[PDB]
Amino acid sequence: VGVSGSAEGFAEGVTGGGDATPVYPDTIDELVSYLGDDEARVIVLTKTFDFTDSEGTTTGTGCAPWGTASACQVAIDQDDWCENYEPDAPSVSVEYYNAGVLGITVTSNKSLIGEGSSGAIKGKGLRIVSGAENIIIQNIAVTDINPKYVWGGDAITLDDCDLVWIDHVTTARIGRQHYVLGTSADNRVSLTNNYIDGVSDYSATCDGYHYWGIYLDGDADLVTMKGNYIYHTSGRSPKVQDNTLLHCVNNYFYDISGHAFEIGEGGYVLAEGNVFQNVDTVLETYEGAAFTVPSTTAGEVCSTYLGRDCVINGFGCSGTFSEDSTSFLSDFEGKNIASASAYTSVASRVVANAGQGNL
Repeated sequence: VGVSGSAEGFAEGVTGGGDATPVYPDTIDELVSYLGDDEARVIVLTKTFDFTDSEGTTTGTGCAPWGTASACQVAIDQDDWCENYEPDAPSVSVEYYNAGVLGITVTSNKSLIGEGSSGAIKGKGLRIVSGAENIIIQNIAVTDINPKYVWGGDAITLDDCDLVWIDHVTTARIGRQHYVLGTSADNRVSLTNNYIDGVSDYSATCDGYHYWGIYLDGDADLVTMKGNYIYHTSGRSPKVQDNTLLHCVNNYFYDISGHAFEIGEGGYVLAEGNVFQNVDTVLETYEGAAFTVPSTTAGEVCSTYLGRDCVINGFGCSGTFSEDSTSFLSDFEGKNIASASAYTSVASRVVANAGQGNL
């Protein structure tokens, strides 16, 4: 048992803990120790490690900027957020678990893989920060992190790192972001075959659709998103900006009541071979640059930089998405480009291979 397959895209070459002898944590204490260790580790999760109440509960005053209905989620007044973002929002009492607020620190040369459909962390997410590099997280589930509270916790956090490969991971019922990319450079990252479950009891849109999906706000990021299953979200799917070059290929965006893409200044996106099914608005904000392969002929321009043609996207009951900025394509020269299949096989392939347990 060990890491199955290999990273495709920008993070091609990750080895994680390498061939170090696998360790099997019995307690949450052991898991935390191994992840923040100094040695190259290959940690195998054979069960659910529940952190929910491991750090107690905090009672305080937050705010409800999205309504006071029970289907809506509220915000913990972190960093005076309510005061300088929603000064008009009604104050509300909040009670949340401390464990979710901050994730488990992951250090360099680590390989965290789950076994079958058993490996899972509940109530606390992961946090790859402080320059950690060469990390592989595969076949695990990170769920239930203060669902009702924005600022109650993020599932996967990458802030100042390099060579990170997250594959076959399932995230669900998270208070805020499922994936947050730094603020500092995260460099080479490959998100593949992940299942983002947006079905939640509390949502910022008060309708059961998770709004805080993926947030790419890295300072110098090269992110590859392939074979991912983005499901039931209402926004930030994904939100790209800062200085991020996103290669969005062969992903399945399904049932998005709201919007998917939010491209800001400094965000560059190459969307090819994706399938958008029941996505009301595919592109909301567009201040950066994107090439969505408007047609097959248009896909031929990729040849010079990617070494091959780009593949068109498929649309079913979805809004349009057609942008053709090619100026940034030169940035792909000398990088590891993930291959692309036709969109006709994406839907079927993703739902069968995306997420934990489908490895």
